[PDB]
Amino acid sequence: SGNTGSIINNYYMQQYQNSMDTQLGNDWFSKLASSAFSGLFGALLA
Amino acid sequence: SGNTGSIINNYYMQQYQNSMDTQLGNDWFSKLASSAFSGLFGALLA
Amino acid sequence: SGNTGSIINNYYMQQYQNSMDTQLGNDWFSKLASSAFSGLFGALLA
Amino acid sequence: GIFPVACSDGYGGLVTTDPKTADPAYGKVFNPPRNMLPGRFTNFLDVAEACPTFLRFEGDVPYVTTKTDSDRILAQFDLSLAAKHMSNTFLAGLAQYYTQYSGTINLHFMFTGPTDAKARYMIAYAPPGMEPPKTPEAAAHCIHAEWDTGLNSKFTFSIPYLSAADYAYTASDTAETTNVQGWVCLFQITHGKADGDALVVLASAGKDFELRLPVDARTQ
Amino acid sequence: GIFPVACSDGYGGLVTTDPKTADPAYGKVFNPPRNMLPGRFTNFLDVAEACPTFLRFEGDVPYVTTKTDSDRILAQFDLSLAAKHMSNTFLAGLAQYYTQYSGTINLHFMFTGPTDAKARYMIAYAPPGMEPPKTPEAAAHCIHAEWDTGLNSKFTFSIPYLSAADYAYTASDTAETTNVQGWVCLFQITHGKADGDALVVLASAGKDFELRLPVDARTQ
Amino acid sequence: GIFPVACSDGYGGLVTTDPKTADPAYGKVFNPPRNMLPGRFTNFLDVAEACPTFLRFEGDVPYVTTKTDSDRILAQFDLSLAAKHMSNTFLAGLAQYYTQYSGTINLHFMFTGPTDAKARYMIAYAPPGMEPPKTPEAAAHCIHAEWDTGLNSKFTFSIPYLSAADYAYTASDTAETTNVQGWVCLFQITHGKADGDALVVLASAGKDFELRLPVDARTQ
Amino acid sequence: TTSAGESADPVTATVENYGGETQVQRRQHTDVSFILDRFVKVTPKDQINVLDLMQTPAHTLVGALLRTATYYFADLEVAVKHEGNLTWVPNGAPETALDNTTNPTAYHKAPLTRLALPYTAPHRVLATAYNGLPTSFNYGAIKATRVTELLYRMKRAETYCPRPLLAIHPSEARHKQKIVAPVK
Repeated sequence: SGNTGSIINNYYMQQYQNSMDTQLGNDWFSKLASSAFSGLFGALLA
Repeated sequence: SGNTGSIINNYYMQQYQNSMDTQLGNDWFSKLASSAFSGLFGALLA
Repeated sequence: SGNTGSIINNYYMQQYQNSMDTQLGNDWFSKLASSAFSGLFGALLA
Repeated sequence: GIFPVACSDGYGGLVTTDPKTADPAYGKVFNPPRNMLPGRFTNFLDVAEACPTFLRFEGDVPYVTTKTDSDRILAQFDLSLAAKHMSNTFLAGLAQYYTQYSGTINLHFMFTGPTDAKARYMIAYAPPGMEPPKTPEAAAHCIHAEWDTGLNSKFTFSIPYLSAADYAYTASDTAETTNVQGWVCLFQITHGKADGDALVVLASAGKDFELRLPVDARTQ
Repeated sequence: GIFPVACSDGYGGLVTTDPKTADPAYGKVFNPPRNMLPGRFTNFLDVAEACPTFLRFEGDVPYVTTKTDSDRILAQFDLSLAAKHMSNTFLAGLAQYYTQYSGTINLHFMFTGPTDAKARYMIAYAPPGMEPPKTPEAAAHCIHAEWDTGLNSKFTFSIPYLSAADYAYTASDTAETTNVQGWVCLFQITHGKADGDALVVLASAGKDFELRLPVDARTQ
Repeated sequence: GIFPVACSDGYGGLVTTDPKTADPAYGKVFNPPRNMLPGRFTNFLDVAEACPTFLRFEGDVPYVTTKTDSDRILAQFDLSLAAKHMSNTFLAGLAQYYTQYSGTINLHFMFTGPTDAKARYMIAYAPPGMEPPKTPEAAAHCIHAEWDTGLNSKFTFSIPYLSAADYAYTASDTAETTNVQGWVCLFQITHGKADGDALVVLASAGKDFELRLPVDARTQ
Repeated sequence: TTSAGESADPVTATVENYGGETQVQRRQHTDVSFILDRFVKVTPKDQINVLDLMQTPAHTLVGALLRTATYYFADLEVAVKHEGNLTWVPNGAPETALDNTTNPTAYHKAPLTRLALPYTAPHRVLATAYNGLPTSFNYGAIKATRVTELLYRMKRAETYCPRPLLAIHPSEARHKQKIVAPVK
């Protein structure tokens, strides 16, 4: 994901290499940048 | 089981890494904690 | 391709070992050497 | 040739909490049989939940006696596990080896007076942010529970985990916090001929009590 | 016997940008929940495109005022990201940590005069190779765009990437380049009672703007 | 435990021609597009075969002029690639970085005289073992080829690889070989009003020319 | 492209408005997890080094791009040159806990020690600016007999609510540097 480029899977488990995430119940500026108005507002002549 | 986190199986056999257990013929406080009375004893109003 | 002779695939990915090429839209002197006139021009007697 | 490797710098030092195992030297040892021994526990929070232990008050006693005067405050302390009232419990004895906790703490209030001695008690939770109450009419606006003595002698109250963060520290270093995580306030409401009898109180872990990040500081 | 390896010389030194990871020492730590937090950004060019930031002119202002005299040049600068006009933008704050860029740079020209103040402006791109124009009639032979004020106050012009190479440097070291990557030329054409009002201008990354080869020089 | 290895002595030293690759430090760099560029060559013998280069004679000229006297020897040299006649060719410029070669060497004889100047030439191969001939009647018993000038001006002769071994050295160190790999003998047979015109000659690699065992000695 | 400039909707303009064509982009160098996943040195103390990411200088790459966010999440990677045995304690631990080897203790091996540390804070994310010098949230602490070099590396980095970046302000029109080039 980050600056890692090994193709062999890790020797240690995921429980010991990183902190494990917890669910309850990128990423806004990607949608805010993708929703940018790109065209023209008026009536294009020529 | 304990504080071990390798995903590759061990190079040595189980006979040389640990002491081997013997059968004859967790674990009480798990059942004693799970059998705890959790509700109410009387008649709950409101 | 060059002076490399390992048969085991590389530990690092291709993104980290080399620069990645980009397409748009050996090799001339191979065709220029292969298009060389090899026979005779006149009429071969004996 | 042979397989080339790169011996990396920074790797291979002995870390005292590594997930690696040592190399054997003495093989094929068979143990004596050990199945079905009594008293097996696999997690310390299982015996912390299943076995409550006594609190401590002034005079080094596990009980509190009913006072008969104008001021009706019976006990009051903090939700530090390093508090002086919690200091002889098994729950604090676990909590001294961990930096963070979360969840509910159960308090068990059982009454050891005679059959002609009646009483009515009130337990309240003062959250942090202002100073804790001194009167039960002031603590009636908290999260509280009121009960009286009868045929059933023990009453269990579950002090909840209310905090901004989802994990709370188990101590302060030395410097300064005021009384963070709030107060536990024990009040008596009424008593009839309960002059000088004892109310003993136990403490144990709740159902969702959890305790993480192991540490060693001192004092075994 | 055991497996033979050749410990190679030149391999295994600590490089500060290696794709390798360190060895763990402290296992099975579960984080607090973190899903659906507001304001998540995964790429710095997403917030560089979605959020324009102001330019700087003489007097340290984000605007330029309409002059009423014979010479009608309003602003003029370079396509260095290290230019003085670009120096307070977020786009230059990203571009100081990268050596090369490519693509389009958007400039946003919005007009803050009253409803009885009209104006007509012209933005032009002078490519490098000769000295930039001083007159709008001389800049009419460039790539330009002309607009006037009305109900819609903001006009966005996209300065294109024209270069010999497909990537351009983000700075000069100190020594000498003349004014490479050309000039941005802001001209006014006409104005009616726009004496002393402000035209503020933002700058942001284009749709195909890209920025590569990370570097650390100084000045956080 | 962990996996045991035997770090072998004699292995892992830095060899300047090893088939191993270095460890990366700076990842995911995408190049500019580079497809369909003109002039791509993948092997140096492809441009050595497709492009002949001039020889050198006394007076530093790529040609030889027709003499009009009793002795009719026109040029004569060796099949060393380190010969003085071969010294300005691209084929010797490749052959100085390799110790061994094999195969055919093409010589291109094209005639730059006027249309009223005629000539007849003879090229011969003297194998090593006895001293090379001085007369075309003595060289008629070799492997030879005779041609005359006309509408087609260039004549290509293929000097063959005749040797005991299947690979031949590209130089002598300094000490002594006599004239090994034989001689190339250029003779003229007749000429009509060709007094002082030029016959220029190119040299290139044959179809089965191969050149192996790379080496670096000096003189870039 | 005209619009309502005060509405603060994002409006981008292309070269296709004047007859160009927008090209393809490769933005793998400006994403957050890639650019923050590299070591940055901090000035260490003599023995006790509280591990928080505001010890990074604000003029560095990881320091300024870290301080671009309001909130962040990361695991940590540390590389330490030290004398004696290096000891780490998590967040919330006392300082006397730094004197015990039962806590994660990497024994000395030349030239340095590189170890991975998890996220041990009681908060869901950390902060670069706290309204309230922010609160005591960090990645624990380390100590040795003496610490000579201390490197950080943020891995699995997440950022929230961006904040300003400031380039250096030139005295003349352009900020000029000596870009590396051959003499000949």
